[PDB]
Amino acid sequence: ALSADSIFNIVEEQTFQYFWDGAEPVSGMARERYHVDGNYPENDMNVVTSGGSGFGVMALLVGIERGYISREQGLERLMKIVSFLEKADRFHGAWPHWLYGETGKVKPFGQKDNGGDLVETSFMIQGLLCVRQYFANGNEQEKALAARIDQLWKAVEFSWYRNGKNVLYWHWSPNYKWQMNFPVTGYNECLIMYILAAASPTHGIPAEVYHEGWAKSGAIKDSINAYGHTLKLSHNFAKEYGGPLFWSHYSYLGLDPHGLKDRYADYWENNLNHVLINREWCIQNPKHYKGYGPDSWGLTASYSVKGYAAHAPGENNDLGVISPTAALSSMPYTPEYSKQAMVHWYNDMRTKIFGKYGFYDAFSETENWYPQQYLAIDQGPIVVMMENYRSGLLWKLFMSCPEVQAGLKKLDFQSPYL
Ligand SMILES: OC[C@H]1O[C@@H](O[C@H]2[C@H](O[C@@H]3[C@@H](O)[C@H](O)[C@@H](CO)O[C@H]3O)O[C@H](CO)[C@@H](O)[C@@H]2O)[C@H](O)[C@@H](O)[C@@H]1O
Ligand SMILES: OC[C@H]1O[C@@H](O)[C@H](O)[C@@H](O)[C@@H]1O
Ligand SMILES: [K+]
Repeated sequence: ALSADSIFNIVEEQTFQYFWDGAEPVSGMARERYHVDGNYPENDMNVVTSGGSGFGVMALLVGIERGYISREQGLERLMKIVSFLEKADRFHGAWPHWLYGETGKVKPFGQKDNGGDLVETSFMIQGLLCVRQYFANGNEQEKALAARIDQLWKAVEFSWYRNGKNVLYWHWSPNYKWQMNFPVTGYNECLIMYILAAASPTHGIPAEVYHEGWAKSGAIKDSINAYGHTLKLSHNFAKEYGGPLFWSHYSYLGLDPHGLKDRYADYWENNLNHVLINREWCIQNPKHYKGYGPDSWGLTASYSVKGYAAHAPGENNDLGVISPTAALSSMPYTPEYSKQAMVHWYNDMRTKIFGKYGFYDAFSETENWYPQQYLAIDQGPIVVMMENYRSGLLWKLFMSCPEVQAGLKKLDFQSPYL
Protein backbone atom coordinates (compact mmCIF):
# COMPACT_ATOMS: atom_id res chain seq x y z
CA ALA A 1 0.00 0.00 0.00
CA LEU A 2 1.93 3.02 -1.34
CA SER A 3 1.63 6.73 -0.53
CA ALA A 4 -0.09 9.13 -2.99
CA ASP A 5 3.13 10.73 -3.46
CA SER A 6 4.94 7.45 -4.52
CA ILE A 7 1.88 6.54 -6.73
CA PHE A 8 1.86 9.95 -8.32
CA ASN A 9 5.42 9.65 -9.57
CA ILE A 10 4.92 5.99 -10.70
CA VAL A 11 1.76 7.03 -12.65
CA GLU A 12 3.37 10.16 -14.17
CA GLU A 13 6.53 8.27 -15.31
CA GLN A 14 4.75 5.27 -16.77
CA THR A 15 2.14 7.41 -18.50
CA PHE A 16 4.91 9.45 -20.07
CA GLN A 17 6.24 6.14 -21.53
CA TYR A 18 3.25 6.02 -23.91
CA PHE A 19 4.96 8.87 -25.78
CA TRP A 20 8.54 7.61 -25.45
CA ASP A 21 8.90 3.76 -25.48
CA GLY A 22 5.33 3.63 -27.03
CA ALA A 23 5.88 6.13 -29.84
CA GLU A 24 5.75 5.11 -33.44
CA PRO A 25 9.41 4.47 -34.18
CA VAL A 26 9.94 6.21 -37.58
CA SER A 27 8.14 9.44 -36.80
CA GLY A 28 8.43 9.65 -33.00
CA MET A 29 4.79 10.72 -33.04
CA ALA A 30 2.08 9.38 -30.68
CA ARG A 31 0.15 6.33 -31.99
CA GLU A 32 -3.63 6.78 -31.99
CA ARG A 33 -3.73 3.65 -29.89
CA TYR A 34 -1.60 1.00 -28.20
CA HIS A 35 -2.94 -2.46 -27.41
CA VAL A 36 -0.78 -4.50 -25.11
CA ASP A 37 -1.81 -7.82 -26.65
CA GLY A 38 -0.82 -6.75 -30.17
CA ASN A 39 -4.30 -7.03 -31.60
CA TYR A 40 -5.33 -4.12 -33.75
CA PRO A 41 -8.76 -4.77 -35.43
CA GLU A 42 -7.95 -1.91 -37.84
CA ASN A 43 -4.29 -2.89 -38.35
CA ASP A 44 -3.44 0.65 -37.39
CA MET A 45 -0.71 0.38 -34.72
CA ASN A 46 1.52 2.86 -36.66
CA VAL A 47 -1.10 5.42 -37.50
CA VAL A 48 -0.23 8.55 -35.51
CA THR A 49 -2.59 11.20 -34.31
CA SER A 50 -1.81 14.91 -34.80
CA GLY A 51 -3.77 16.14 -31.73
CA GLY A 52 -2.55 13.46 -29.41
CA SER A 53 1.00 14.03 -30.60
CA GLY A 54 0.54 17.64 -29.45
CA PHE A 55 -0.08 16.27 -26.06
CA GLY A 56 2.89 14.00 -26.49
CA VAL A 57 5.43 16.79 -27.33
CA MET A 58 4.29 18.39 -24.04
CA ALA A 59 4.82 15.11 -22.33
CA LEU A 60 8.42 15.01 -23.77
CA LEU A 61 9.08 18.37 -22.05
CA VAL A 62 7.73 16.88 -18.77
CA GLY A 63 10.12 14.03 -19.40
CA ILE A 64 13.19 16.34 -19.76
CA GLU A 65 12.08 18.29 -16.66
CA ARG A 66 11.50 15.26 -14.44
CA GLY A 67 14.67 13.44 -15.59
CA TYR A 68 12.86 10.61 -17.39
CA ILE A 69 14.96 11.33 -20.36
CA SER A 70 17.93 13.64 -20.82
CA ARG A 71 17.65 17.07 -22.36
CA GLU A 72 19.62 15.77 -25.33
CA GLN A 73 17.36 12.64 -25.72
CA GLY A 74 14.31 14.94 -25.63
CA LEU A 75 15.82 17.28 -28.12
CA GLU A 76 16.80 14.62 -30.68
CA ARG A 77 13.25 13.11 -30.43
CA LEU A 78 11.59 16.49 -30.93
CA MET A 79 13.82 17.10 -33.85
CA LYS A 80 12.69 13.90 -35.42
CA ILE A 81 9.05 14.84 -34.79
CA VAL A 82 9.43 18.30 -36.29
CA SER A 83 11.22 16.84 -39.34
CA PHE A 84 8.25 14.56 -39.78
CA LEU A 85 5.77 17.34 -39.37
CA GLU A 86 7.66 19.47 -41.93
CA LYS A 87 7.25 16.78 -44.60
CA ALA A 88 3.79 15.54 -43.57
CA ASP A 89 0.64 16.30 -45.48
CA ARG A 90 -0.81 19.70 -44.63
CA PHE A 91 -3.94 21.23 -45.94
CA HIS A 92 -3.73 25.06 -45.78
CA GLY A 93 -1.14 24.47 -43.17
CA ALA A 94 -3.17 22.21 -40.95
CA TRP A 95 -2.29 18.55 -40.44
CA PRO A 96 -4.92 15.83 -40.85
CA HIS A 97 -6.16 13.94 -37.78
CA TRP A 98 -4.29 10.85 -38.83
CA LEU A 99 -0.96 10.21 -40.58
CA TYR A 100 0.95 7.12 -41.57
CA GLY A 101 3.98 7.20 -39.18
CA GLU A 102 6.41 5.91 -41.82
CA THR A 103 5.52 8.32 -44.59
CA GLY A 104 3.68 11.37 -43.20
CA LYS A 105 0.75 10.87 -45.60
CA VAL A 106 -2.88 11.27 -44.54
CA LYS A 107 -5.08 8.44 -43.42
CA PRO A 108 -8.67 9.58 -43.76
CA PHE A 109 -10.57 9.66 -40.48
CA GLY A 110 -13.61 8.50 -42.41
CA GLN A 111 -13.91 8.92 -46.09
CA LYS A 112 -14.56 12.70 -46.34
CA ASP A 113 -12.18 13.66 -43.54
CA ASN A 114 -9.13 13.30 -45.74
CA GLY A 115 -7.71 16.75 -45.39
CA GLY A 116 -7.02 19.27 -42.68
CA ASP A 117 -8.28 19.00 -39.13
CA LEU A 118 -7.91 22.45 -37.58
CA VAL A 119 -8.90 21.25 -34.13
CA GLU A 120 -6.27 18.50 -33.98
CA THR A 121 -3.78 21.00 -35.53
CA SER A 122 -4.56 23.39 -32.71
CA PHE A 123 -3.79 20.78 -30.07
CA MET A 124 -0.50 20.11 -32.00
CA ILE A 125 0.25 23.89 -32.02
CA GLN A 126 -0.51 24.27 -28.32
CA GLY A 127 2.07 21.69 -27.64
CA LEU A 128 4.70 22.80 -30.23
CA LEU A 129 4.57 26.38 -28.88
CA CYS A 130 5.50 25.03 -25.48
CA VAL A 131 8.52 23.35 -27.13
CA ARG A 132 9.45 26.64 -28.97
CA GLN A 133 9.49 28.50 -25.65
CA TYR A 134 11.33 25.80 -23.81
CA PHE A 135 14.22 25.89 -26.29
CA ALA A 136 14.16 29.54 -27.31
CA ASN A 137 17.14 30.41 -25.03
CA GLY A 138 19.32 27.31 -25.53
CA ASN A 139 22.19 26.39 -27.89
CA GLU A 140 22.45 26.80 -31.65
CA GLN A 141 20.64 23.52 -32.38
CA GLU A 142 17.86 24.17 -29.81
CA LYS A 143 17.24 27.60 -31.36
CA ALA A 144 17.09 26.27 -34.85
CA LEU A 145 14.39 23.81 -33.54
CA ALA A 146 12.52 26.71 -31.93
CA ALA A 147 12.67 28.49 -35.27
CA ARG A 148 11.49 25.55 -37.30
CA ILE A 149 8.49 25.26 -34.86
CA ASP A 150 7.84 28.97 -35.28
CA GLN A 151 7.69 28.39 -38.99
CA LEU A 152 5.13 25.48 -38.66
CA TRP A 153 3.08 27.74 -36.34
CA LYS A 154 3.05 30.60 -38.77
CA ALA A 155 2.05 28.44 -41.69
CA VAL A 156 -1.26 27.29 -40.11
CA GLU A 157 -3.89 29.13 -42.04
CA PHE A 158 -6.56 29.60 -39.34
CA SER A 159 -8.32 32.17 -41.56
CA TRP A 160 -8.70 29.77 -44.43
CA TYR A 161 -11.02 27.62 -42.24
CA ARG A 162 -13.48 30.48 -41.93
CA ASN A 163 -14.73 29.63 -45.39
CA GLY A 164 -15.65 33.37 -45.68
CA LYS A 165 -17.76 33.27 -42.46
CA ASN A 166 -17.55 34.51 -38.97
CA VAL A 167 -16.76 31.08 -37.49
CA LEU A 168 -14.12 28.34 -37.95
CA TYR A 169 -14.81 25.04 -39.68
CA TRP A 170 -13.28 21.92 -38.28
CA HIS A 171 -12.19 20.36 -41.57
CA TRP A 172 -11.26 21.07 -45.15
CA SER A 173 -10.51 18.68 -48.00
CA PRO A 174 -8.79 19.05 -51.39
CA ASN A 175 -11.49 17.07 -53.06
CA TYR A 176 -14.46 17.19 -50.66
CA LYS A 177 -14.01 20.93 -49.97
CA TRP A 178 -16.33 21.95 -47.10
CA GLN A 179 -18.58 18.84 -47.23
CA MET A 180 -17.72 17.75 -43.64
CA ASN A 181 -19.56 20.95 -42.73
CA PHE A 182 -18.78 21.29 -39.03
CA PRO A 183 -18.70 24.90 -38.01
CA VAL A 184 -17.20 24.95 -34.49
CA THR A 185 -19.61 26.65 -32.04
CA GLY A 186 -19.23 26.42 -28.21
CA TYR A 187 -19.25 25.13 -25.69
CA ASN A 188 -17.18 22.05 -26.34
CA GLU A 189 -13.47 21.04 -26.11
CA CYS A 190 -12.35 23.37 -28.90
CA LEU A 191 -11.73 26.85 -27.24
CA ILE A 192 -7.92 26.70 -27.86
CA MET A 193 -8.45 26.75 -31.61
CA TYR A 194 -10.13 30.14 -31.43
CA ILE A 195 -7.48 31.51 -29.07
CA LEU A 196 -4.70 30.36 -31.38
CA ALA A 197 -6.49 31.65 -34.39
CA ALA A 198 -6.62 35.12 -32.77
CA ALA A 199 -2.94 34.78 -31.80
CA SER A 200 -1.65 33.87 -35.23
CA PRO A 201 0.41 36.79 -36.58
CA THR A 202 0.21 35.64 -40.18
CA HIS A 203 -3.21 34.05 -40.59
CA GLY A 204 -5.31 35.29 -37.70
CA ILE A 205 -8.96 36.04 -37.34
CA PRO A 206 -10.73 39.20 -36.37
CA ALA A 207 -12.56 39.16 -33.04
CA GLU A 208 -16.03 38.74 -34.59
CA VAL A 209 -15.11 35.18 -35.63
CA TYR A 210 -14.85 34.34 -31.92
CA HIS A 211 -17.84 36.40 -30.68
CA GLU A 212 -20.29 35.54 -33.44
CA GLY A 213 -18.95 32.04 -34.23
CA TRP A 214 -17.66 30.22 -31.12
CA ALA A 215 -19.72 32.35 -28.70
CA LYS A 216 -22.91 32.43 -30.90
CA SER A 217 -23.20 36.17 -30.11
CA GLY A 218 -23.72 35.39 -26.49
CA ALA A 219 -25.88 32.26 -26.80
CA ILE A 220 -22.88 30.35 -25.27
CA LYS A 221 -24.00 31.73 -21.91
CA ASP A 222 -26.23 29.28 -20.03
CA SER A 223 -26.99 28.25 -16.45
CA ILE A 224 -26.63 24.45 -16.06
CA ASN A 225 -27.24 23.56 -12.37
CA ALA A 226 -26.46 20.27 -10.83
CA TYR A 227 -25.55 19.23 -7.27
CA GLY A 228 -25.50 22.89 -6.27
CA HIS A 229 -22.89 23.71 -8.92
CA THR A 230 -23.55 26.03 -11.93
CA LEU A 231 -21.97 25.96 -15.31
CA LYS A 232 -22.39 29.21 -17.14
CA LEU A 233 -21.21 27.80 -20.48
CA SER A 234 -23.72 26.11 -22.79
CA HIS A 235 -22.16 22.65 -23.03
CA ASN A 236 -23.17 21.30 -26.46
CA PHE A 237 -25.89 18.66 -26.15
CA ALA A 238 -25.24 18.36 -22.37
CA LYS A 239 -27.49 20.83 -20.67
CA GLU A 240 -28.08 18.71 -17.54
CA TYR A 241 -24.56 17.95 -16.31
CA GLY A 242 -22.08 19.21 -18.88
CA GLY A 243 -20.19 17.14 -21.47
CA PRO A 244 -17.58 14.44 -21.22
CA LEU A 245 -14.95 15.60 -18.74
CA PHE A 246 -12.11 16.06 -21.31
CA TRP A 247 -13.68 19.32 -22.36
CA SER A 248 -12.11 20.81 -19.22
CA HIS A 249 -8.68 19.31 -20.23
CA TYR A 250 -7.64 19.65 -23.78
CA SER A 251 -7.80 23.39 -24.34
CA TYR A 252 -6.34 24.02 -20.85
CA LEU A 253 -3.12 22.04 -21.17
CA GLY A 254 -1.11 25.13 -22.34
CA LEU A 255 -3.75 27.76 -21.78
CA ASP A 256 -3.84 28.30 -18.08
CA PRO A 257 -7.42 28.57 -16.79
CA HIS A 258 -6.47 29.92 -13.31
CA GLY A 259 -7.86 33.50 -13.36
CA LEU A 260 -8.81 33.23 -17.01
CA LYS A 261 -12.08 35.14 -17.65
CA ASP A 262 -13.96 36.82 -20.42
CA ARG A 263 -17.48 38.18 -20.94
CA TYR A 264 -18.85 34.64 -21.31
CA ALA A 265 -17.39 32.88 -18.32
CA ASP A 266 -14.86 32.48 -15.53
CA TYR A 267 -12.99 29.47 -16.98
CA TRP A 268 -11.46 28.36 -13.64
CA GLU A 269 -14.78 28.14 -11.87
CA ASN A 270 -16.58 26.54 -14.92
CA ASN A 271 -13.81 23.92 -15.39
CA LEU A 272 -13.78 23.16 -11.78
CA ASN A 273 -17.56 22.89 -11.53
CA HIS A 274 -17.56 20.58 -14.54
CA VAL A 275 -15.24 18.25 -12.61
CA LEU A 276 -17.21 18.45 -9.36
CA ILE A 277 -20.52 17.67 -11.14
CA ASN A 278 -18.96 14.70 -12.90
CA ARG A 279 -17.58 13.36 -9.64
CA GLU A 280 -20.88 13.95 -7.81
CA TRP A 281 -22.80 12.02 -10.43
CA CYS A 282 -20.42 9.11 -9.88
CA ILE A 283 -20.93 9.35 -6.09
CA GLN A 284 -24.70 9.41 -6.37
CA ASN A 285 -24.41 6.64 -8.91
CA PRO A 286 -27.99 6.78 -10.08
CA LYS A 287 -27.68 3.76 -12.32
CA HIS A 288 -26.28 1.64 -9.41
CA TYR A 289 -23.11 0.55 -11.24
CA LYS A 290 -20.46 -1.46 -9.41
CA GLY A 291 -17.49 0.40 -8.08
CA TYR A 292 -18.72 3.97 -8.45
CA GLY A 293 -17.82 6.28 -5.55
CA PRO A 294 -15.40 8.84 -4.28
CA ASP A 295 -12.53 6.48 -4.81
CA SER A 296 -13.57 5.63 -8.34
CA TRP A 297 -15.03 8.39 -10.47
CA GLY A 298 -14.71 10.29 -13.75
CA LEU A 299 -16.67 9.93 -16.96
CA THR A 300 -15.31 10.93 -20.32
CA ALA A 301 -14.99 9.78 -23.86
CA SER A 302 -12.97 6.58 -24.25
CA TYR A 303 -13.07 2.95 -25.28
CA SER A 304 -16.33 1.39 -24.07
CA VAL A 305 -17.95 -1.99 -23.55
CA LYS A 306 -19.39 -1.86 -27.07
CA GLY A 307 -16.57 -0.02 -28.71
CA TYR A 308 -16.11 3.68 -28.10
CA ALA A 309 -18.48 6.10 -26.46
CA ALA A 310 -18.60 9.68 -25.21
CA HIS A 311 -19.21 8.82 -21.56
CA ALA A 312 -20.64 11.59 -19.34
CA PRO A 313 -23.04 12.10 -16.52
CA GLY A 314 -26.76 11.46 -17.26
CA GLU A 315 -28.72 8.24 -17.61
CA ASN A 316 -28.28 8.29 -21.38
CA ASN A 317 -24.52 8.92 -21.28
CA ASP A 318 -23.17 6.92 -18.28
CA LEU A 319 -22.48 3.32 -19.43
CA GLY A 320 -20.85 2.00 -16.24
CA VAL A 321 -17.47 2.77 -17.71
CA ILE A 322 -14.85 4.80 -15.73
CA SER A 323 -11.95 6.24 -17.70
CA PRO A 324 -8.96 7.28 -15.71
CA THR A 325 -8.02 10.27 -17.77
CA ALA A 326 -11.22 12.04 -16.47
CA ALA A 327 -10.16 12.12 -12.79
CA LEU A 328 -6.39 12.09 -13.32
CA SER A 329 -6.28 14.93 -15.86
CA SER A 330 -8.44 16.88 -13.50
CA MET A 331 -5.53 16.85 -10.97
CA PRO A 332 -5.00 20.69 -11.10
CA TYR A 333 -8.68 21.35 -10.32
CA THR A 334 -9.48 18.68 -7.75
CA PRO A 335 -6.13 17.32 -6.54
CA GLU A 336 -7.30 15.54 -3.51
CA TYR A 337 -10.24 13.92 -5.15
CA SER A 338 -8.19 12.98 -8.21
CA LYS A 339 -5.52 11.46 -5.92
CA GLN A 340 -8.23 9.55 -3.98
CA ALA A 341 -9.19 7.70 -7.15
CA MET A 342 -5.56 7.31 -8.24
CA VAL A 343 -4.62 5.69 -4.94
CA HIS A 344 -7.51 3.25 -4.82
CA TRP A 345 -6.83 2.27 -8.43
CA TYR A 346 -3.09 1.68 -7.89
CA ASN A 347 -3.22 -0.01 -4.45
CA ASP A 348 -6.36 -2.05 -4.93
CA MET A 349 -6.69 -2.58 -8.76
CA ARG A 350 -3.35 -2.23 -10.42
CA THR A 351 -3.15 -5.79 -11.55
CA LYS A 352 -6.34 -5.19 -13.61
CA ILE A 353 -5.99 -1.49 -14.66
CA PHE A 354 -2.34 -0.51 -14.56
CA GLY A 355 0.14 -1.32 -17.26
CA LYS A 356 3.41 -0.33 -18.84
CA TYR A 357 2.07 2.98 -20.17
CA GLY A 358 0.17 3.88 -17.05
CA PHE A 359 -3.49 3.26 -16.26
CA TYR A 360 -5.45 1.66 -19.14
CA ASP A 361 -8.04 3.63 -21.03
CA ALA A 362 -11.28 2.49 -19.39
CA PHE A 363 -12.91 -0.21 -17.32
CA SER A 364 -16.28 -1.41 -16.01
CA GLU A 365 -16.44 -3.26 -12.75
CA THR A 366 -20.12 -3.96 -13.57
CA GLU A 367 -19.03 -5.98 -16.58
CA ASN A 368 -15.61 -7.10 -15.36
CA TRP A 369 -14.28 -5.34 -18.44
CA TYR A 370 -10.55 -4.40 -18.07
CA PRO A 371 -9.07 -3.95 -21.58
CA GLN A 372 -5.25 -3.60 -21.73
CA GLN A 373 -5.53 -0.77 -24.16
CA TYR A 374 -4.49 2.81 -24.42
CA LEU A 375 -5.33 5.99 -26.44
CA ALA A 376 -2.88 8.90 -26.94
CA ILE A 377 -5.68 11.41 -26.39
CA ASP A 378 -6.42 9.89 -22.96
CA GLN A 379 -2.81 9.30 -21.76
CA GLY A 380 -1.48 12.68 -22.91
CA PRO A 381 -3.60 15.01 -20.73
CA ILE A 382 -2.87 12.76 -17.69
CA VAL A 383 0.95 13.35 -17.90
CA VAL A 384 0.47 17.03 -18.82
CA MET A 385 -2.06 17.94 -16.16
CA MET A 386 -0.22 16.04 -13.44
CA GLU A 387 2.85 18.10 -14.28
CA ASN A 388 0.82 21.31 -14.39
CA TYR A 389 -0.51 20.60 -10.96
CA ARG A 390 3.06 19.90 -9.73
CA SER A 391 5.00 22.82 -11.26
CA GLY A 392 3.03 24.72 -13.93
CA LEU A 393 5.36 23.72 -16.66
CA LEU A 394 3.24 23.80 -19.76
CA TRP A 395 1.14 26.76 -18.56
CA LYS A 396 4.33 28.74 -17.92
CA LEU A 397 5.62 27.95 -21.37
CA PHE A 398 2.46 28.39 -23.36
CA MET A 399 1.31 31.63 -21.62
CA SER A 400 4.76 33.17 -22.24
CA CYS A 401 4.21 33.25 -25.98
CA PRO A 402 3.80 36.92 -26.95
CA GLU A 403 1.30 35.85 -29.62
CA VAL A 404 -0.86 33.97 -27.04
CA GLN A 405 -1.03 37.12 -24.85
CA ALA A 406 -1.87 39.31 -27.88
CA GLY A 407 -4.55 36.88 -29.01
CA LEU A 408 -6.18 36.79 -25.54
CA LYS A 409 -6.18 40.60 -25.45
CA LYS A 410 -7.68 40.78 -28.92
CA LEU A 411 -10.59 38.53 -27.81
CA ASP A 412 -11.11 40.63 -24.69
CA PHE A 413 -9.85 38.14 -22.16
CA GLN A 414 -8.53 38.80 -18.70
CA SER A 415 -5.71 36.81 -17.16
CA PRO A 416 -2.83 37.61 -14.89
CA TYR A 417 -0.41 36.70 -17.58
CA LEU A 418 -1.52 39.80 -19.58
O1 LIG B 1 -16.82 13.65 -37.36
C1 LIG B 1 -16.66 15.08 -37.18
C2 LIG B 1 -15.78 15.30 -35.93
O2 LIG B 1 -16.62 14.92 -34.80
C3 LIG B 1 -15.97 15.33 -33.57
O3 LIG B 1 -16.86 15.07 -32.53
C4 LIG B 1 -17.44 16.16 -31.82
C5 LIG B 1 -18.94 15.91 -31.79
O4 LIG B 1 -19.37 15.95 -33.15
C6 LIG B 1 -20.59 15.25 -33.42
C7 LIG B 1 -20.36 14.54 -34.74
O5 LIG B 1 -19.16 13.84 -34.65
C8 LIG B 1 -21.55 13.60 -34.91
O6 LIG B 1 -21.42 12.72 -36.05
C9 LIG B 1 -22.79 14.49 -35.09
C10 LIG B 1 -24.05 13.64 -35.18
O7 LIG B 1 -23.94 12.53 -34.28
O8 LIG B 1 -22.96 15.49 -34.07
C11 LIG B 1 -21.81 16.19 -33.54
O9 LIG B 1 -22.15 16.66 -32.24
O10 LIG B 1 -19.59 16.98 -31.10
C12 LIG B 1 -19.20 17.27 -29.72
C13 LIG B 1 -20.03 18.48 -29.28
O11 LIG B 1 -19.72 19.77 -30.05
C14 LIG B 1 -17.60 17.38 -29.66
O12 LIG B 1 -17.10 17.29 -28.37
C15 LIG B 1 -16.89 16.20 -30.40
O13 LIG B 1 -15.41 16.12 -30.41
C16 LIG B 1 -14.67 14.49 -33.36
O14 LIG B 1 -13.99 14.79 -32.13
C17 LIG B 1 -13.72 14.77 -34.55
O15 LIG B 1 -12.51 14.03 -34.40
C18 LIG B 1 -14.44 14.51 -35.90
O16 LIG B 1 -13.56 14.93 -36.97
O1 LIG C 1 -9.29 9.46 -31.71
C1 LIG C 1 -10.04 8.74 -30.67
C2 LIG C 1 -11.07 7.71 -31.18
O2 LIG C 1 -12.17 8.39 -31.87
C3 LIG C 1 -13.14 7.38 -32.30
O3 LIG C 1 -14.26 7.98 -32.94
C4 LIG C 1 -12.59 6.42 -33.36
O4 LIG C 1 -13.54 5.35 -33.64
C5 LIG C 1 -11.27 5.77 -32.94
O5 LIG C 1 -10.55 5.24 -34.11
C6 LIG C 1 -10.36 6.71 -32.11
O6 LIG C 1 -9.46 5.86 -31.41
K1 LIG D 1 -5.61 -7.06 -37.08
